[PDB]
Parts: sequence; structure tokens; C-alpha cells
Amino acid sequence: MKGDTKVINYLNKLLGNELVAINQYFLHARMFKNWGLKRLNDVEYHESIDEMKHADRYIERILFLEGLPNLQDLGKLNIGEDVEEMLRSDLALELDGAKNLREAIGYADSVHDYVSRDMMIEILRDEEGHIDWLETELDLIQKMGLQNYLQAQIREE
Amino acid sequence: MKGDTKVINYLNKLLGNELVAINQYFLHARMFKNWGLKRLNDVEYHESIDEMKHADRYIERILFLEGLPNLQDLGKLNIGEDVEEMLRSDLALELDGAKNLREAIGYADSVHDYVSRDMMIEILRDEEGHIDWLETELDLIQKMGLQNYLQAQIREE
Amino acid sequence: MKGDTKVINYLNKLLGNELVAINQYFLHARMFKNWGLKRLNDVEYHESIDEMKHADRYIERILFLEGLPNLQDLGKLNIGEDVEEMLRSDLALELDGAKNLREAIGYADSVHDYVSRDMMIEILRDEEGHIDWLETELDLIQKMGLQNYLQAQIREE
Amino acid sequence: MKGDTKVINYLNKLLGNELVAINQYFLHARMFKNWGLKRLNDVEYHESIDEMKHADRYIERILFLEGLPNLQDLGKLNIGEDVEEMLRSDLALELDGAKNLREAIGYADSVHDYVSRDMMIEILRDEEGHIDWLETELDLIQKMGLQNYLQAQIREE
Amino acid sequence: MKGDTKVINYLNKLLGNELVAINQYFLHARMFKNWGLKRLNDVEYHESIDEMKHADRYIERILFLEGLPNLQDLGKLNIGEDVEEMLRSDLALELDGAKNLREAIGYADSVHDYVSRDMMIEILRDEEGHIDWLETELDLIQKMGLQNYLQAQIREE
Amino acid sequence: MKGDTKVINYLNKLLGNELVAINQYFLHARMFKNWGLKRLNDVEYHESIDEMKHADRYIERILFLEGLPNLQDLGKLNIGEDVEEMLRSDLALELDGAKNLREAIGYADSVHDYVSRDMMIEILRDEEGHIDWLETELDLIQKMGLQNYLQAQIREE
Amino acid sequence: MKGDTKVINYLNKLLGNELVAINQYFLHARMFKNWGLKRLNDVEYHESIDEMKHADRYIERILFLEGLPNLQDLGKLNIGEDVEEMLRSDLALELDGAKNLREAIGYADSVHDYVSRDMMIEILRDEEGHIDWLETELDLIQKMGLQNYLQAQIREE
Ligand code: HEM
Ligand code: HEM
Ligand code: HEM
Repeated sequence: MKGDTKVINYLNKLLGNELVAINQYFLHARMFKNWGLKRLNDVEYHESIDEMKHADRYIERILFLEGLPNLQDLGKLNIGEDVEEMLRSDLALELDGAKNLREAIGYADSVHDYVSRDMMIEILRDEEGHIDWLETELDLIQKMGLQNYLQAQIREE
Repeated sequence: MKGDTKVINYLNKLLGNELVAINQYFLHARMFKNWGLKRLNDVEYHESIDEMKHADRYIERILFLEGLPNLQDLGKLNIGEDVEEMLRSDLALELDGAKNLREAIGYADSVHDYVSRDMMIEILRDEEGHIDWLETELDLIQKMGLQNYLQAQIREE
Repeated sequence: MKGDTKVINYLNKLLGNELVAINQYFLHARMFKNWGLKRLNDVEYHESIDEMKHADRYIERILFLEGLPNLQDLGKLNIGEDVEEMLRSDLALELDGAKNLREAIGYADSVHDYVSRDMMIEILRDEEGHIDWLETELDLIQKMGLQNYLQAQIREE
Repeated sequence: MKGDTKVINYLNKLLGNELVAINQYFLHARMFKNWGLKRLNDVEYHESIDEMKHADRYIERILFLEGLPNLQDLGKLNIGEDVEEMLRSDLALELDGAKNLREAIGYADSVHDYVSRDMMIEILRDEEGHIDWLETELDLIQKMGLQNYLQAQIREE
Repeated sequence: MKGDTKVINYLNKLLGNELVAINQYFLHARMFKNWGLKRLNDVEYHESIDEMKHADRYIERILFLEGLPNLQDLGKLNIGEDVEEMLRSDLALELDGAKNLREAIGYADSVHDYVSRDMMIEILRDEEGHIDWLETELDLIQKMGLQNYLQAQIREE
Repeated sequence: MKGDTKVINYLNKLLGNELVAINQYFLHARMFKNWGLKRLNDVEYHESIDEMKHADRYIERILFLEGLPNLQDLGKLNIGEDVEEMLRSDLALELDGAKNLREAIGYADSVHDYVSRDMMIEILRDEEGHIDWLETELDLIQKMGLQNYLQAQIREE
Repeated sequence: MKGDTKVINYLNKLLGNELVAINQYFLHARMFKNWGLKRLNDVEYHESIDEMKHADRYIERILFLEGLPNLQDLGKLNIGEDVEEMLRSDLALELDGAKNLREAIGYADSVHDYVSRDMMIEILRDEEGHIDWLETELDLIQKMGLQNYLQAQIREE
């Protein structure tokens, strides 16, 4: 079903945001696992999977709308080298992506692509959940100190 | 454990190959799905997942060896626009990757990184399985004709 | 609860669209069944049932909103005499109905009837699924030819 | 128990026929498998296993009768390069083997080796089943054409 | 996938080794069974089956590599007439085959056919197991004497 | 089956490395248990058992190859007096043993003892896992401090 | 709890006896296994494991009593080269160990280390069981002759 060209361009931009997040979260996860921080591996792995599911939704929607999914352009990763830096980078990436979601959701409403909007609102809800988790963890590092915080990550939860 | 720098370089080059294949296979899968070719969606999706698993193994091994996984550089995709083209493109990608694996496996032996070699041989076995499947499907297109071939993809197997 | 009069007019228009679709899909289903095309009977039967469920939702919502559901006016059916024509007629009907759904969803937002809107967005998502299936089937007829296409319908899936 | 020398010669001749068939059917099976013709691999594999069971019966009977089983001489295989040729070669081999079975069954009756005869009649019944299947398949190739025939082999039955 | 011509010649040579062993083990097994030496029938039958599985692997690999499996040219059997002579012949055949495996495994590495090498290493492990069993049984004949040794074979283990 | 003398000597050297590690890990485990560090008792106990399984494999392989396993010479243990010292000693012992494994693995290939090599590669994989664990724990002591680290060991995981 | 220095010296001597026995029984077991004498492998393996459990008890007790377990000094093994010599060597080792146990049990009583004494009396019971088994087997070799004795070891019991 022929979709709106700019809606497809927004879907591709959002897809690109997910592609960056998949890679950044997955590498973060495996860094935490190498360091023995099992709890952080588990959460960041599942966030990577979430972003993969989002990417799939965008790819499927773009194809339905007769557009061309762009998996070729990968944007900048910001990996980081210690736990706080890694989490802050993930939070900044989520916030940037949420701004883009909000813009796309408004635009899709304007051109009456309500099913693409609906999909994007569900994805935004997921991202806000990730934002909550990241903000909270960052606060916990400050409140308990890094040594206690790292100890709290060695066992699965 | 401090690994061999050139082994790490190979692992990153192979990881790069997997990152391309993940995306190419996944987009191909969803293109087949959109077209109603369920059988091809199913196989290509699982090939994409296989390559994700390979990428994980490389990431984990690089980190163990105290190197930096590179998920930033994505090489060229070649998507294609019809089934035969798509399958031929996946086949050429697999064969390029197998050349690289053979080189890496010889080198790892020469510096006595036998565990990285062992890992890579298992991956190469996986890749040769993918090559067999692709070669066989391409021959089937020719033997039964494209119309019959497409009809044979519409149901799951 | 007294609803907005023009919301109710929209719900009655959409109900009208569903009533035409119920009958057109049902007759198509039983025509496919008569012809021995079991798979098309099954899909088209279940699309008819989907539209019945949508009609029920409209009737209940109209009554809640203190309007009068109109099941008396039936619009034009376009049955068709061969498989491709029948599927094309269903696709045209779905696309006309989607246009009407988009206008209703917009209008309901403007008068703050957000629950009628939510209902309608779910229904639109359903109809876009039907659109995807019909488009895909029509393309399959072309790609594999009508003889192979009809062979592919004789068994249930 | 000392058997009749010419009965033993017949059993060795028939064993020889089975040894050729085991190898010819097995290679055919794996050729079909390589080509993605799963249904033909399955049938031809099980025909190979049937001939292995027949060879075992001959070897055991010869030993009981105090003769020397000959597994050293292997007769001519005729592999073939396409499906029809391969099936025709199997059919010719089966028909040559049936002729030999008929002569052996007659001869065993004449010297009152009724248990060897009973064994051979069971084996002949098996081979006539294989003949029926091969004849039927070859006729199906002609009736539906080779493209449809090959399409019909790609899934297991 | 086109393989290296000399790798395929090695695989055919090894296949040839397996074809001889299949027949020699199977006849030995049934000779033991005729003699009432159940335990030796059981072991030798299962060794024959192992070699059948090895032959299958070679056939499938050769076909993948676009070579022609040779099941036509059966090498010399050495059956033997008493238990010790039979086991010694089996051992000599295993040792000859192991020499050939070692040569092939080195060559496959040199031309970077690492998957054919991996397969052959697994088969070599199997053959060394057979060698261990044979060497051990031959020593047991001498340690307990042949009358006790034969006694020890009449019941299954 | 007579093996290569130098391979047997390598296998005995490697066996010697395992015998030291069995004792060192076992004593470390029970020291951790005495101290109430249950998590460290559990891991180091299971590492000792791993090395016992490795020693068994070497003893079995050496005997198959007609050599004499040497369990008489025990090398130097370095026990240590506090958790970090104990773990660093285990790490140094593992790294020393890995060097010896790599040398033996290359030599076994050179003389075509591919089964001994396969065995040793599996053992090396196990050793690299122990190395990862030890490295990681040592880094965790530094990251969370010794007091928190010790607190993290008192409960089983 | 601060133990008596001389009790700890005895525990270390007994531990040393166990370490010799672990290695001697284990190697004996695997020699028997190599020879196909499965019953002897099974018994001698489990005796090795018994002595491992004894060693563990001594190590734990020594640590409780604030002594230093000595796993560094390994005493003389006497392996031997045929079944009778191997069992006689095991028996002589057991008898030597029982003398030391008796001395230690008396001493521990005299200094009121009744829990160490209780532990040692249980271990002595175990050793007298091993002594019974060994004496009995040696008598059986003589009574039935070595050829029959060896025959009786080839199956598990
Ligand atoms: C660094 C790159 C990636 C890695 C390491 C990775 C890793 C994984 C892993 C470990 C799984 C679970 C597979 C299993 O254990 O069966 C998975 C599944 C999956 N992947 Fe990826 N992936 C990557 C990129 C992608 C991309 C680019 C996409 C497509 C946009 C994608 C889509 C999916 C989906 C949809 C699943 C199934 C998730 C589910 O269980 O619902 N992945 N991936
Ligand atoms: C090309 C050479 C041969 C190949 C590749 C072959 C292959 C096989 C395979 C793959 C199996 C099943 C193995 C399993 O998964 O358990 C099998 C079973 C068997 N083979 Fe063979 N075989 C060959 C020759 C022979 C010959 C010459 C004999 C007789 C002398 C024989 C006797 C048997 C028997 C009796 C069975 C068990 C059948 C049953 O399931 O009842 N095979 N063979
Ligand atoms: C030649 C040296 C040794 C060898 C080859 C050896 C071998 C083994 C093997 C194969 C097992 C069974 C592992 C499994 O599969 O679960 C085992 C268990 C065990 N070993 Fe050892 N071991 C050796 C020395 C020792 C020593 C020196 C100790 C303590 C000082 C020890 C303590 C134990 C214990 C406590 C178990 C568990 C027994 C149970 O099941 O209760 N071993 N050993």
C-alpha cells in the first residue's frame, strides 16, 4: 500500500537510530559480561533485543508502505570505557531517539498515517522505560558509590 | 588474556563480514515475507540469526583477548530486487566470507591461538551449510522454473 | 452518554462500509468454496467474520453514545466472476473504507472522542492487514501464473 | 547344515545383485539430497536399506548352509546423471535381479530347499514393490512434466 | 561448492577404505553369529555400521564439493577363518586406513579445506577407538587362552 | 597403538602440570571454605575437578599410545596466604600450562597425531575459561575493594 | 581452633599416605581399563575416589586446627606391571597406611583430640575393607588360576 514519502523517511531515520542502539547496547552488554557484571549484561542484552524487535517493526512497516529500508547507513556509536560513561552514552542516545520519535509521531498524525503513529507510540513507551532504568541506575551509582554499585552487579537478578 | 594483535584484527574483519550478512539476510527475509514467500522468509531469518550468533562469539572472543570489537564500520550491502538476484548476492557474500575465514584459520594456527581457530572452524562449517542451501535453491529455480519455484515458497515447511 | 452527532454519523458510515464487506467477503468465500479453492474460502470467511466483529463494535459504540445504528441501508456490492476480479474488488472496497476511517479518526480527535478514535485505529490496523494480504495475493497471481496460483489454493493451509 | 552347492551359488549371485543395488541406491539417494529433492532421497535411502536387509539374509543363510559368502566381487553400477536416467537405471537393475530370483526360486524347489525358497519369495515380493514404485514415478514424470515433477520432490512426504 | 581436486581424490580413497571395512566387518560379524559368539557379532556389527556412517559422510562431502563418489572399485577383503585371524585382519585394515587419514588430514589443512579436515579428524578418532578394541581383544586371547576367550563371547554383554 | 615418543613426553609433561593444579586448586578451595568464602570454595573445587578430568584424559591417552604415565614427579606448588595471592598464583600456573599446551598442540600436528591434538585443544579451551574467570575476579577485587569483594563471596551463587 | 602440633603432623603424614594411594590406585585402574579388565577398573577407580575423600577430610581437619596441609611431598609409588603385582603393591601400601593410622589414633586419644580420632577410626574401617578386598582377590587368582581370573574381570559386576 503506497505510503507517504516523508513518513517512510522518518521510519528509515528511526530505523537508523535503532541500528546504532542495537550495536551500542550489545557491545556494552558483552563488556559488562567480560567484567563479571552479570546483572548489567542481562539488562543491556535485553535492551539490545528490544531495539532489534523495533528495527524489525520499522523494516516490516516500510516494506508494507512500498519503501526501501536502509540498513546500510550506520550512525555514530559512542561506546565508552567505564560503567558510568557507558550508561550515560546509552541515555543520551535514547533521549536523541525519543526527540525523533516525537517529531515523527506528530507528522504521521498530520498525514493520517494512524497505524504508523500507533506503532511509533508503542516504541516510544518502550524507550521511555529504558530511559527510566538508565536514569535510575545512574542515580544509584551516586547514592551508593561505585564500589557498592559494582558489587551489586555481579550476581544475576 | 592478552591476545595476538593480528588475530584480533582478523576477528574484527570477520565480525565485520557477519555484521553485513546480518543486515542483508534480515532485509531479504522481510522482503520475502512481504512478497508472501513464507518459506524463504523462514530460512533467511534463521540465517540472519545464525550470523548474529557468530557476531556474538567474535565480540566475546575479542574482549577476552583484550581487543576492541568494531561494530562501527559496516561494509557494503548488496540487496537486489528479485529472488534470484537476492540469493546470488547472499551466495557471493558467503563465499567472500569463507575466503576470509580460511585466511584467519591459517594465521591463528601459525601463532598457536588454537581456541580462536577452533571457534572459526565451527563458524566456517556453518557458512558452508549456508552456501550449500543457496547453491541448491539457485539450481532449483533453473530446474523447475521461476513460476513453480515461487509457488513452492508460499507455504511454510 | 450523549455523543457528538457527527461522530455518530461517521460510525454509521463506517458501519455501512462493514455491512457491505461482510456480505461481499462471505459470498466470495462460498464462491471459492464451490470452486474447490479451500484456502481462499478459509481466508475470505475469516475476513468476513472480522468485519462482523467490527460491525458489532460500531453498533455497541453508537448505542452507548445514544445514537441509532443504521443497518437498513446497504451500499453497492461488487461481486465479480473470477478470482482476480473478486480479490481486486475486495481490495478496492478496503481502500475506500480506509479513507473513511482516516477521516473519522481525525474528526473524532478534534471533538475529543478519544475512545471512539482508539476503537477506529484498531479497526484500521485490521483493515491494513487485509489490504496487505490482498495486495500480496494479487501479486502472486502475476508472479506464478493463474494455473499455479489456483493449484496452490485447493488445500487448506 | 550342509546345503546344496548350487543353491549356495544362487544365494551368492543374488547377494551380488543386492550389493550393487545397495551402492547404486545409496549414491542416488545422496545425489537427490544434494539437489534438494528430499522426497527422492527418502525413498531411495529406504530402498538402499531394504537391500542391505536382503544382503544380510543371504549372508546368514549361506553361512547356515556352510557356504562362503562372497562380498568381494562387485558388479557394474550404472549411476546416471539426471533424475529420469537414475530411476530408469534402478528399474533395469531391479528387473535383472527379479529374473535371477525367479530362477533361484525354481531351482531351490527342485532340490527341496524350501526354506531358502520361502526367503527368496519374500525378497521377490519386496523387489516387485520397488519395481511398482519406480515404474509409477517414471510415468509421473511424463504425465506432469519434469518441472512439476521436481517441484513435487522438494518436500518430504 | 567446487572443492580441491586432490581433496576429492583423498575423500574417494578414504571412502574406498570404508567400503572394504563395511563388508569385512559385516561378514565377520555374521561368521561370529553363526558360531554362537554373540558378543563378537554385536561388536563387529556395530563397527560395520560405524563404517557405513563414515562412508555416508564421505559421499555427502564429495557431492557438496562437486565431485563424483566412487562406489564401484572395491579393494581387497581379507576374511580369515578363525577368530584371531579375523581380528588381526580387521586391525591391519584399520591401521592402513589410519595412515591414509593422517595423510589426507595434512593435505586438507595445506589447501585450507578445514571443514573436510574437521570431518576426517572425527572419523580418525572413531578408527583409533576400533584399533584400541581390537588390540585389547587380541591381547585377551593370549592372556586367558582361546578356550576361555571363546567362552567369554557366547553371551551378549 | 604405539605413539610418537615426543608426543608421549609432552602428554606426561602436561599431566604433570595438571597434577600440580589439582592439588593447588583443591587446597585453595578448602582454605576459602575454612574462611567462609563459600562462592570461592565452589568455583575452585570445580576447577580442581576439571583438572582431575584432564589428568584422566592424559593418563588414558598415554596408555593407549603404549607409554608410561608419570604420576610420581610432582612439581612446585605455590599456595599463598591471602585471597589475591592465591588467585594470582592460580593464574600464573594456568598461563604456564597454556604455553606448554600450545607447544604440544603444534608438535602433535607436525607428527600427525591429530587425535591427541584434538584432545589437547579441548583442554586448552577449558584452561582459557579458568584464565578468564581468574582475571575477572582479580579485576573485581580492585574495582570494588577487598572488603566488598570478600562480602560477595560468603554466600553460594 | 588451635590444634595439637603433633596431631597435625600425624594428619599430614596420613594425608601423604592418601596422596600416594590416590595416584597408585588411579593409574592401576586405568591400566586395568586399557587391558579390558573392566571389573578391576571399576573397583580400583572407586578405591581411588575413596582415598580422595579421605584426603579431603584430612585437609579440612588440618585447616580447622590451624595447621598447613602438605600436598607438596609425594612419597614413592610402586606401580608394577601385571595384575598380581599391582594388587600386591596396593595391599602393601594399605597395610603400611593402617600402621600409621593406628599410631595416630592412639596419639590423638592421649591428647584428647577425640574428634580427630573419630575421623581416623572411620578411615581405618574403610582401609580394612580395601585390605579385605585385595587379600580376597589375591587368593582368588591362586584358587582359580590366572587365566580364569582374568576372564572373570572382563565384564562389569
Ligand atoms: C551486533 C549485532 C547483533 C547481534 C550481536 C545480535 C544478537 C542477537 C542474538 C544473540 C539474538 C538471539 C538469538 C538466539 O539466541 O536464538 C538475536 C535475535 C534477534 N535479532 Fe539480533 N543481533 C544483532 C543485530 C540485529 C539486527 C541489525 C537486527 C535487525 C534489524 C536484529 C534482529 C533480531 C531479531 C528480530 C531477533 C529475535 C528476538 C526475539 O527473540 O524476539 N538483530 N540477535
Ligand atoms: C555404500 C555402502 C553402505 C552405506 C553408505 C550404508 C549405510 C547405512 C546407514 C547410513 C545405515 C543406518 C545407520 C544408522 O544410522 O544406524 C545402515 C544400516 C544398515 N546397514 Fe548399511 N550401508 C552400506 C552397505 C551395507 C552393506 C553392504 C550391508 C550388508 C552387508 C549393510 C547392512 C546394513 C544393515 C543390516 C543395517 C541396519 C538396517 C536396519 O535398520 O534394519 N550395509 N547402512
Ligand atoms: C591423579 C590425581 C587425581 C585424579 C586423576 C582424580 C580424578 C578424579 C575424577 C575423575 C573424579 C570424578 C570427577 C567427575 O567426573 O565428577 C574425582 C573426584 C574427586 N576428587 Fe579427584 N583425582 C585426583 C586427585 C585428587 C586429589 C589429590 C584430591 C584431594 C586432595 C581429590 C579429590 C576429589 C574429590 C573430593 C572428588 C569427588 C568425589 C565424590 O564423588 O565424592 N582428587 N577425582
